[PDB]
Amino acid sequence: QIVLTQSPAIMSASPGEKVTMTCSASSSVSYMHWYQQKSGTSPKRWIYDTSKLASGVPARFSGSGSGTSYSLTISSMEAEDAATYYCQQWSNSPPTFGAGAKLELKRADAAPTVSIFPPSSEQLTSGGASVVCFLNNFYPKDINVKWKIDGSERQNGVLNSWTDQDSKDSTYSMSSTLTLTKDEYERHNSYTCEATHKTSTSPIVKSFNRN
Amino acid sequence: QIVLTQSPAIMSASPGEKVTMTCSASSSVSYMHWYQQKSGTSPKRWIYDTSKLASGVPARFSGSGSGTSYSLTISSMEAEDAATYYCQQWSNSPPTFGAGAKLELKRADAAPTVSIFPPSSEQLTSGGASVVCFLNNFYPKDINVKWKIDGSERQNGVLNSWTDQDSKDSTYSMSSTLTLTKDEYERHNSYTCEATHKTSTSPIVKSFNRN
Amino acid sequence: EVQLQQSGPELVKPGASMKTSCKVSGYSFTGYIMNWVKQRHGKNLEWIGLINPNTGYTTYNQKFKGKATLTVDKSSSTAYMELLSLTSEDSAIYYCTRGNYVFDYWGQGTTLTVSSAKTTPPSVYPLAPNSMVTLGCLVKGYFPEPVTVTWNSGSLSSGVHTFPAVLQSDLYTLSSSVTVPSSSWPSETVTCNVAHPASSTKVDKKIVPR
Amino acid sequence: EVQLQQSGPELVKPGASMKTSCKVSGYSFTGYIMNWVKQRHGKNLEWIGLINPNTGYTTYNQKFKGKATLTVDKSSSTAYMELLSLTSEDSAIYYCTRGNYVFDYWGQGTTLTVSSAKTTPPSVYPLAPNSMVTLGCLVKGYFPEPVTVTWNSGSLSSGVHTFPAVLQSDLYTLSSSVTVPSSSWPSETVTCNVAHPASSTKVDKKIVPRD
Amino acid sequence: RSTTLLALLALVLLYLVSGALVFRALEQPHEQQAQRELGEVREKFLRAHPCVSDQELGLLIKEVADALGGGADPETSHSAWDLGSAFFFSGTIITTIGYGNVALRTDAGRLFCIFYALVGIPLFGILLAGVGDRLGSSLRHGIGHIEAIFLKWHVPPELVRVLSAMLFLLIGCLLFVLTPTFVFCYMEDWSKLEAIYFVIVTLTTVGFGDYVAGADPRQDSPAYQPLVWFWILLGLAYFASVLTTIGNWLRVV
Amino acid sequence: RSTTLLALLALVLLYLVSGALVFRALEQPHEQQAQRELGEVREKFLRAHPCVSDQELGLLIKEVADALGGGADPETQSSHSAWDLGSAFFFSGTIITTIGYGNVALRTDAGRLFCIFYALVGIPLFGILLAGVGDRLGSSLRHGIGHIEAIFLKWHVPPELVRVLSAMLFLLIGCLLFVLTPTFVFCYMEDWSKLEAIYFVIVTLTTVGFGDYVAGADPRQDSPAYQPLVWFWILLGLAYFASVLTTIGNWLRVV
Ligand SMILES: [Ca+2]
Ligand SMILES: [Ca+2]
Ligand SMILES: [Ca+2]
Ligand SMILES: [Tl+]
Ligand SMILES: [Tl+]
Ligand SMILES: [Tl+]
Ligand SMILES: [Tl+]
Ligand SMILES: [Tl+]
Ligand SMILES: [Tl+]
Ligand SMILES: [Tl+]
Ligand SMILES: [Tl+]
Repeated sequence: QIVLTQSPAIMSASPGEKVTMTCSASSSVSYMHWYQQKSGTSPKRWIYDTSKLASGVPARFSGSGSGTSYSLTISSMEAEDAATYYCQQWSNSPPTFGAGAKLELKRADAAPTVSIFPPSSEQLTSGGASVVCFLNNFYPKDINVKWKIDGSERQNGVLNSWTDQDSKDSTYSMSSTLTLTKDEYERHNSYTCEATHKTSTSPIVKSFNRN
Repeated sequence: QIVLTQSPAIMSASPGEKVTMTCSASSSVSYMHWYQQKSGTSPKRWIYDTSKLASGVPARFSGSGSGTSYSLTISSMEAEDAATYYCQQWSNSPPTFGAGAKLELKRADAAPTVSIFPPSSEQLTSGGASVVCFLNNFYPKDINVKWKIDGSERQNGVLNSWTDQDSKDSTYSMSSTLTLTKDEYERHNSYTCEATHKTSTSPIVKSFNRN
Repeated sequence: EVQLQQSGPELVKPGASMKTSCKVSGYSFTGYIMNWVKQRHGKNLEWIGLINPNTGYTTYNQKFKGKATLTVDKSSSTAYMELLSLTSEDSAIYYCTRGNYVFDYWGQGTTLTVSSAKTTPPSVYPLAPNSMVTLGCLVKGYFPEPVTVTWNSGSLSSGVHTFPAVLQSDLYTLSSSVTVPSSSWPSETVTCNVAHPASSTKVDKKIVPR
Repeated sequence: EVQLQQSGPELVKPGASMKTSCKVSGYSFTGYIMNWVKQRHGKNLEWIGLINPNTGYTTYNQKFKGKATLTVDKSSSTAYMELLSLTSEDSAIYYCTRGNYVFDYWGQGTTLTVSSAKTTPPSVYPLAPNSMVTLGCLVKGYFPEPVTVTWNSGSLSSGVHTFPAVLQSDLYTLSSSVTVPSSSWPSETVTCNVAHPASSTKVDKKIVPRD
Repeated sequence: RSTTLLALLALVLLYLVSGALVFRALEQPHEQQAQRELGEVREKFLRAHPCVSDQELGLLIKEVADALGGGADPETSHSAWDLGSAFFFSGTIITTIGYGNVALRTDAGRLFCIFYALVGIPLFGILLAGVGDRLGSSLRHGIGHIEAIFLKWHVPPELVRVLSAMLFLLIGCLLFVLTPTFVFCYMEDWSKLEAIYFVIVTLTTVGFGDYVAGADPRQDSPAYQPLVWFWILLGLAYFASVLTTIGNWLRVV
Repeated sequence: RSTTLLALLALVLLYLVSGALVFRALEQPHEQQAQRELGEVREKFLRAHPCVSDQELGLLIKEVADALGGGADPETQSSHSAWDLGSAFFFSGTIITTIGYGNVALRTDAGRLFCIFYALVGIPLFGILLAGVGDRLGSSLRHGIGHIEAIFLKWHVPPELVRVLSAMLFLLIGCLLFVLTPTFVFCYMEDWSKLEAIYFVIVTLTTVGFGDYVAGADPRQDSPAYQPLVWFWILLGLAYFASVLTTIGNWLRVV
């Protein structure tokens, strides 16, 4: 029940940048290990006994530390390095893990490309009504969406979904889905999806009228 | 450092007979192991931790003992059991072995068939003179050979050789070879090979005169 | 090439239990300690316990003492984990991994889903509305995961995002986007192809302009 | 099927050293302790030492401290034993065997012969003198072992004993007996065929009745 | 008399020889049990772990011994030189009990310990005499009420003095011998016999160290650790008084 | 005097806290290092022996510790006897003297039971012999001093100081014979350092009897007089020391 803290839990680096992530232990520890995990797959031993590199691992990675403070470093960030890194200890049973440090690629900021979609006729006939909004290929990941029905905001029956960072352009995307009953839907006329991103001070807004 | 004594070093059993061989330790050990070895091949773990049977070993084998005295037992001898059995210990480093106990098949007693041979002329021309005696197909193995030259006994320049028990008739055989220089040989006339065996009170004696 | 091969995803009712396996190859099973680790949707890693395949010895994380039983089959060099009286909190990815101080080799993981839901095929609805245009497919009310979405039978592969599914009242929903030059649509057809293997469902939807 | 495969026999001069190997298959080389054991012509078994293939750790029997160096090659899961400053007392069979308390699997053994002697072909001498009659071949002064003795090119194979070789001043001697019905000899030719592979020697000797 | 003391010497000597004969007869047949157990542990481990040589396990056990010898403890809060345990250790000195289940490792520790004791023991003896008198007063004072009853029953004042002594020790025994032994039984998972053994080894100030109670505090029962210190203080006083008076009876004899 | 008793209690209590601070400061660092070293040994072993779990190694160490704690020897696998007649004699002595080294423990319930009664009867019996020897030894010492005291009185040094100087000589020789002499003896005989030897002597004569150091448990062949002379020593020393310990007590009450 030794506790490992990795902070911050999220960070971002441009390629070429030096990256350092730390793992502090609640009490002293003789060795620290590190795993790399990419979404979709199991963790890989990356560094073990503090500073030894696992077979696959390129030289730009290094590890150091002692006692209660340990670190993993990338001399020069590369694209394939985007992943989540976990520290772990087994100087006392039971073994324990840090909560991981997610390392994303930095890139030039990009505004969301926004599209709103009214319910298909097929869906309506079954009595449901889903209004969908795509916010596509933006950076960075911080984003906020707002729904408005007849100019007034609605925050019920809304469900959101984010992609992982895209592997080729390093952008992010998300869907927002307002799900109503056909009844509620047919009562109003104007439906607007409103997106706030740091790229612009003024929201991006897509709308449509049921008409 | 711990010394294991197996005694007697030789023994014999008829098939169906019960066989017990012992291993006494110079100081106590917690477990004894045993190996079976047949001529031409490596030892096999036979019994380990005193009384556990190795994979291939049939149930007629058993082991027991404790402290300083251990034993291996065959409830009912079989033919394929003829072999040498070794005990060994590893409750103290270094591990050590008994000197082995050779277990032969018993059979009806048989007198040696005895033949003596004068030096070949071919050998004589090279200046050597070997007089050979074969004592063939007898049982049991205990036997004595004596050489006599012109009635006078000779023990020097004599070399002996025994076969293993024959795998089909269970007999033994041996050669005895008196090796002299041609000079010594030609000085005397009568050469006798004289065999003493359990099977008779009176020696078996083959002789020849140089002329 | 050391390898740990875990069994496939498993779907069980709340209250039931479940057993999953991990076969090793490329080394001697009985020579190394085996562990199991839980990861609940993409968050911290939790060591469950270990077993010594050679001695049968087990110890567990106090958190999992009641929940999990580790066993092995020496002859088939396979490790087993059983989980008991499952609740939705147990839905996670579970790994076997090898090691007595660092976890040097991991299985590919197995996903456990704990749910009352019945196999249900998805409803597939088109999403129709400059130089570029974005269209979509809404795929809702299916169980279980996964579904796959392609566009024009794979001829459209650039400009495509399928968003992760989310649970909506015990069923899954997702959508897929594809972006194309507006000269292309609706001059040319665009259809999304949705497959749901669990229900043997294969559906094509044409995107038609409002 | 666990298996320890030892390299072939070796023949070296006094003073020289020698290296011999034991390749394991059927289990994980690094998971078990390897030992070596000496057996000098059919007597007690002597533990030489052990190596832990995984750690490189070695211990030796005090007797063998100076003499023997154990090593391993992990990649080829092979164990090695080097013996130094060889003297004639080192001539023996050497086994690799596996275990940390009992020796549960053994190699087939390898024979070491230490000797100043040079390759020498044998002198072969006939041994000529009841219904049965016995003849022989004396085969002396050869090095090294082995020789093969057959009678009438192997067509006379029943009634034959070849006795173990013995050392006489650095060379080997043995003889072979064959017993035949006296109606057969000397009506029928009897010849012993001796081969000595080391010297590419093949010799046939007719047994002729003494003049 | 010098002659008499020479006689006394011989008596003791015989008391020692007699003791020797008995302990030898009772204990020699188990001299080697601990070796045997260690060997069992080794052999069992080898059988479970084929990747380990006997000789390698040997070194492990040597290295473990060295560390335990330096005060390490097997882990699965246990510091013998934290403030609380060092306090306790100092107590073992001035009381002359000297359990010694934890040894000094430093030459400075030994040197300081010499002076600490020379000054500490007499200082404590004084406090002990004081507590002995004050406790005997409380005891004897209480007994006074029962003494009043005996005097009314026309029991001779001389026997009344004797009965009161019996009570005096018997009541103490209950509070300082019997009560603690029952306490320790439950708290230390010692047997009845182990507990009495401990108690008495302690209050005689023999302090073998095979059994020790108060060295560390117990979570879920705070009063335990001090109560034991309090107990040792009182017990030692109760015991001293017995010895001085039984000594008192003896020297005149 | 209730006021004084409570003052005394507070004082001692401070003498203990003061002791605690010092022993901690002096010993804890060594201890924390040893704890570290044990853990280093475990971790090193795990890295070398993949067939072993941390938790399993833990049990091994616990079991090994228990056996060593019972007096198992790490070095050998299995002659000399701790309970031979001579060592058992010695052991009994450790009881009645209340020294209680304890470097050899009783294993049998019968042993413990008998030990209880052996002590209850043995200690007071010994205390009596000790008082006797204390008086007799002081007497002999006092008689001896008298003859040299005669010399001082002639040299016209005041009788009040001559008594003081004699005390100095009195203890200095006692010290010489019972503290210094034995420490020099044990140095050579036990291969202890000067400081270890004095530590032992004093731990012993105070009857603290830690047991980390023990001299007279077995005889030395090729030097027969050693083992008994040590017993004889403990008797005399304890008597000489008893006389001292009360008196340093007197000085302490005075202040
Ligand atoms: Ca299953
Ligand atoms: Ca400690
Ligand atoms: Ca403490
Ligand atoms: Tl109890
Ligand atoms: Tl004491
Ligand atoms: Tl003591
Ligand atoms: Tl003590
Ligand atoms: Tl002690
Ligand atoms: Tl001790
Ligand atoms: Tl010294
Ligand atoms: Tl005392």
